[PDB]
Amino acid sequence: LKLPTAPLQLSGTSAQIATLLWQVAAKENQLDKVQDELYQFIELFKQHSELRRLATDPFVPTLVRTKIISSVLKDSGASEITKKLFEALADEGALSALLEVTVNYEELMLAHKK
Amino acid sequence: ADAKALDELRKPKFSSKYLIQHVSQKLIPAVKEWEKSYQPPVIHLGRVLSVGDGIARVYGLKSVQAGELVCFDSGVKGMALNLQADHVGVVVFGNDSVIHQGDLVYRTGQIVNVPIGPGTLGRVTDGLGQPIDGKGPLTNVRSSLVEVKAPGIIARQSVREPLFTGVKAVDALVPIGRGQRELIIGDRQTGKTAVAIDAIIHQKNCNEQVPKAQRVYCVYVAVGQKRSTVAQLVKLFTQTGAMRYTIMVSATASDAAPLQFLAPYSGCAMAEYFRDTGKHGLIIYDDLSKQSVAYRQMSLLLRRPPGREAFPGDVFYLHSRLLERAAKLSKELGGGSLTAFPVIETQAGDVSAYIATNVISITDGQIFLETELFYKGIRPALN
Amino acid sequence: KALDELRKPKFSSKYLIQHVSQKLIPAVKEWEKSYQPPVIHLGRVLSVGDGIARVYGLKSVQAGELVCFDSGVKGMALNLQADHVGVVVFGNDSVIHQGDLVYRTGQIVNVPIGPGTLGRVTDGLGQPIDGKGPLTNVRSSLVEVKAPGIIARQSVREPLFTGVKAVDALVPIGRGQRELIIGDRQTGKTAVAIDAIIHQKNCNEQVPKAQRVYCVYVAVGQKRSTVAQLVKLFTQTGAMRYTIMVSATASDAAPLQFLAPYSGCAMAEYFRDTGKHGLIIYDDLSKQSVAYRQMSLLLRRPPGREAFPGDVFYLHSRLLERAAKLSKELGGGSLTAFPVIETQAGDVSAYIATNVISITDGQIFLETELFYKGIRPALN
Amino acid sequence: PAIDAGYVSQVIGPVVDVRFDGELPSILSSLEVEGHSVRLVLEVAQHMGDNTVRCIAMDSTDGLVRGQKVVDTGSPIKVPVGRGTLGRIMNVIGEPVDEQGPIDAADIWSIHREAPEFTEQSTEQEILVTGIKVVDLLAPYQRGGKIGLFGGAGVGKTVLIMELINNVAKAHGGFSVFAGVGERTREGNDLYREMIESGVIKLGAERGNSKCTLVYGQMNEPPGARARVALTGLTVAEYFRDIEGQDVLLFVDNIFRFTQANSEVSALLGRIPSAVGYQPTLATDLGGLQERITTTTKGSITSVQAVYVPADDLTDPAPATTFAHLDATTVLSRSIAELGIYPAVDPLDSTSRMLNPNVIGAEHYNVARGVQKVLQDYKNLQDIIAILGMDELSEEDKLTVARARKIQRFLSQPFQVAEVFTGTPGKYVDLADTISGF
Ligand SMILES: Nc1ncnc2c1ncn2[C@@H]1O[C@H](COP(=O)(O)OP(=O)(O)OP(=O)(O)O)[C@@H](O)[C@H]1O
Ligand SMILES: Nc1ncnc2c1ncn2[C@@H]1O[C@H](COP(=O)(O)OP(=O)(O)OP(=O)(O)O)[C@@H](O)[C@H]1O
Ligand SMILES: Nc1ncnc2c1ncn2[C@@H]1O[C@H](COP(=O)(O)OP(=O)(O)O)[C@@H](O)[C@H]1O
Ligand SMILES: [Mg+2]
Ligand SMILES: [Mg+2]
Ligand SMILES: [Mg+2]
Repeated sequence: LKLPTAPLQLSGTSAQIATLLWQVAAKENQLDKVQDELYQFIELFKQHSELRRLATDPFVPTLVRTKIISSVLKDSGASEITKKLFEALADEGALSALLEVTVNYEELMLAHKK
Repeated sequence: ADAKALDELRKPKFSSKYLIQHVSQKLIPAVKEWEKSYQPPVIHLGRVLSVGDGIARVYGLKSVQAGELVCFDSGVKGMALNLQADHVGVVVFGNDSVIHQGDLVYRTGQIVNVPIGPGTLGRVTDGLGQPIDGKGPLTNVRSSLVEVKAPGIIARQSVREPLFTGVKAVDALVPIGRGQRELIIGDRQTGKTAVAIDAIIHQKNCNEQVPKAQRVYCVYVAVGQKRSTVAQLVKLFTQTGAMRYTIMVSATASDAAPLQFLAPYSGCAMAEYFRDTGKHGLIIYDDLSKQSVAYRQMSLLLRRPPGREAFPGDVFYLHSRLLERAAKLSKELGGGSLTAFPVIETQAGDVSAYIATNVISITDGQIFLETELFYKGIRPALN
Repeated sequence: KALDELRKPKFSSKYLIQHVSQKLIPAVKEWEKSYQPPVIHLGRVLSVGDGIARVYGLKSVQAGELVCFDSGVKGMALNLQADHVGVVVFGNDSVIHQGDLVYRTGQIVNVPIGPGTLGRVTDGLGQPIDGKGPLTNVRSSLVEVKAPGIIARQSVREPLFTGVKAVDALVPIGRGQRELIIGDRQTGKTAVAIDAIIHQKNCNEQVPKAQRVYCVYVAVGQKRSTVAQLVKLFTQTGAMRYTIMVSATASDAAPLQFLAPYSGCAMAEYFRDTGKHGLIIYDDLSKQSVAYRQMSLLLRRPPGREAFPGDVFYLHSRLLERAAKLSKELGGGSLTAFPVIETQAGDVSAYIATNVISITDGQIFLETELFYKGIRPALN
Repeated sequence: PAIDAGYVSQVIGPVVDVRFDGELPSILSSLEVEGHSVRLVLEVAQHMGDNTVRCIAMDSTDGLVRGQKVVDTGSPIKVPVGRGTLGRIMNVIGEPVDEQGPIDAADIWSIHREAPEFTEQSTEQEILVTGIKVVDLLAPYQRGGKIGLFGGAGVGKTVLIMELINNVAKAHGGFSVFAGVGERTREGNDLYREMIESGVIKLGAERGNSKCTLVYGQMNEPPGARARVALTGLTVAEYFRDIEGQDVLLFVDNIFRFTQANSEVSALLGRIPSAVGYQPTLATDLGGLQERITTTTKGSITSVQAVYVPADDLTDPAPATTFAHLDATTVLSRSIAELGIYPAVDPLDSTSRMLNPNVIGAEHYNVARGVQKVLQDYKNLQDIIAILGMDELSEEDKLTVARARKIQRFLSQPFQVAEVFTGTPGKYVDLADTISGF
């Protein structure tokens, strides 16, 4: 329950998600391992029109969206923090918040190197 | 959080590719496992996000115009009113129980229009143009928009011709003109429909006596009234012969709120045919204070912010752009006229109500019907 | 251009960070070691303020269920929402913090009913405040009971004597009736009510036990001093043997003043359902509508006439339809209501006044002009 | 098994949202919740998106958990209709609440019907004499028309509608349907016992000779039940009108409670409120209700609806909307009742479409207009008489005041249903006696 302090305070509902992501990535020494995963998922939304359909189309059900996101990341060589984050953002249709969670994570990260 | 690093993220900076080549060949076999749960995507058609209380929020419909007729897949028509960034707010011309989430919405290409012409002369019509008298579809008629701008300064001329109403209190003290908007205002059951009806009956009595160009074609718009009253009025106009010159537009209380909102514009568009073709028209908007109530409901369910007595802010423009279409045109436009008789019901004689003061400020004349003059034997109860 | 659709996110679930934090802290390999947030029968407070606590979790809570905060103050699950539970606090909300644990009790909001309630002063939730220990010979029943139907009732036959000469002659009141006592402030409404209670004590010693009347006095929004003086009156007249007193005073929270008529009505519905006869007095039922208006405006519900909620008629019709005369196949018991409505300057055409007039069977109009001309009771 | 089964998403009072993952029900379709303490019927009101409907519960929602299985019935609320409903009491969802067994249904009809079309309107202005002097004189009731009894909580629109039941429904040859919407349960039990005693409701084997159906949604019910019980009463009346071809009577006590229940559920449906606090859809809901009550070509309904004005305010939007739906309003007043005049009908505020010289004859019409003229001339003198006394009036005006104080006592009348608490026997007055007296 003891979480490391973020280097700077930030805004609400898309910056505190990135603050929590930084707080749980600094506990696993896993900051630069999930930052490039954020950038990779940005490139994945750039690539496929069927993966950014899960972020913008409001007619896909939340069951179908969570089952695409969970059955696409079958450990994927990836961090478990990223997989437990994106199935959490897929449970609300909040996948469009990734492109600002990346901004606030960049802000925390370049504040992490002073 | 600002847009400059948010646009810098459009440039790729991933520096590793141990998920990109893994899930890109894993995405399409995952999506194909759920393709019967996917609905097909939509761009120029529409799809209902949410429907309720006569409002459909429609996803898609990329190239709809504001105020455009749309048609749902269940056959019921609509009207794209507020075009927001992620959805279109569509009011439903009918009962919205046949609309579901995920129903396809089809853009019809037309702004809302009614059939105008001599074929409407004698029919009982709904607020959208379809005949409800059970005498078949409309023949010898053409489609015209319900949002025609009123004729300007150079198109009009001065109101000179009388258009008598047959009520000698009116024709002696409050003399109407043939292109004049005259408001009949009073409490409930003070004789406003009686004055408008006797005006229509007197146009029937005068149309069989004048040479073909001072003849007056009445249009009665029944907004929010019950259907028994409209049927009794059709029986009256047929048993006196006034239905040969009268059109009746009837959006009753059972109809949807956009139908009652749109029925004075339908009646004005049907009556503008006679004004634009050199003839002389008479339009009665009975219960304009019910068309304002239908507009209030329609705009409150579109989540527009309410104002005085929870009316929209633009409820003045609603009646001003309707009543300004009653004009007397110039000789180069035919010389035809259209005279309006809007009706407003007041509450306990309160003339200082919102819709009452707006329509008093819009129209030319006033006909006040007091309920204490009515019970003193003075019929019509002209104040 | 392909990422222009994602340059600003728009979503529901204002508590999105809670659902992300319930997935991200078990992604840490250290905190899968029984560091779980309890969310089935427990819950964390998200927000608390103006008598409404918003509670995350509680995924198995029922609507209308009495929940219990970790401070000891109880609550009521009113709005079950998709991502939280709107809990209405039954006490001072200053002892509730963000992150407090909310436990559900497993039961809809209940009060103790039975023969152990007689003689006891009670708050609006069931726990005694007279300092005579807990309620012993008692059992819990719901405060929100649907009223008995049409077959369950019979016509009112038997008389409930108030003991007031102006009442028992001119406006006679039967067992199972609802009689509104309406009038201005200091016109003698409480005097008629307590004369009814004292007279039920006086007649209870001369009738058989199947014809006795057991009284409930609900004091909503009164001073605690006047409730204490009234308890001393009912003790020194011997009337406390048949009387329960529910007391949600002016210092108590407005949910307690809202719920105290229903608590007292359940305590009297025990006597109605067990074949005996009950008499309940809702003293200043206008103050219950004021407390409910407070709860509704703090819940941001759209107000109607005189800023009252739309269901302020339903608030009193729920309460007063439970005063009935039961049929012979339901024990034959009865419950008689005496709701009290205070008017301003004798305006009985007010909203809550005309609501309770169109609910109750008759009225006792107490005029303010006759009360100062010495005519007491000032029955119009 | 998972198909056609949604689960409760959120419970907001009488408003329940149900998430259907497979396929969504239609609007107005009825649902049923599995595992409740009672039979909890929901009626779908909105599609909210995200595979979620928003429903209105017909019973209380206390005890609902946000995972409860909800079964789509595939249909709206269907109630038993027919001659087997005669002599039975039924609630909003058609269940028999009279403990006389199940209702022998001739058919089950949806309670949501479209209003009869314009070609199926019957325009026959025929008088219906009630035996009440002020009603038969100043605002006569149509034989197949809609009648309103506007009142202000204690002025006597239940005593008046009971006297209309006593006077009209006995002389009638068809079936009566009493719809109790949001009134007292004691009043429903009293009407049931009086109708059993007077013989218009028979129990047991002779139930087919009963001439009245009671549909009761009284004020102990949640606002979902009071919002749709008028529709159940309309369905039972519309089966007798349409299929049976009968002439029906339909007495609806407090049609205001339909509007009030819709305004109660409307705050939790997430709408912006209209004027003084009602729903934005007041006029269209009231219109969709009241346009189903129509004398058609295949049957007639004589509807007498009590309307309640909320704080003696006739300018309140819910009675002011009701005023445009009725053929004959009988506005009862508080001040006329405080004078001791019963029935407390305002003579200068009650109107009818039957008060026309070509339908009721010129003698009756001239008498009614003369009585209204004398009463209006007295109401014009109400301020001079108060602040100066009658001694300063003219000699022609003192005669007006004397004749008006005579005709406003003469409009009052004892009732056969009021004789139990007043002592005086009731008086039925023929129409010619009223015209000859006035
Ligand atoms: N000139 C007249 N002479 C006699 N009676 C009249 C006259 N004008 C109207 N009335 C009577 O007044 C009553 C009300 O008439 P009308 O329907 O025209 O008023 P209204 O204001 O349209 O009523 P509402 O507000 O209900 O629509 C009618 O019953 C009619 O018979
Ligand atoms: N019948 C009576 N004879 C003499 N005095 C009386 C009588 N009834 C009441 N009083 C006195 O008049 C006052 C009325 O107080 P009471 O509590 O009865 O009125 P109330 O309407 O409940 O006022 P409030 O609502 O403000 O408490 C009391 O002080 C009481 O002593
Ligand atoms: N015709 C009448 N004769 C005598 N008393 C009446 C009459 N009408 C009404 N009242 C009195 O007025 C009150 C009206 O009650 P009710 O009929 O329930 O009207 P409402 O439903 O408007 O409250 C009754 O208590 C009764 O005493
Ligand atoms: Mg009219
Ligand atoms: Mg008191
Ligand atoms: Mg009543």
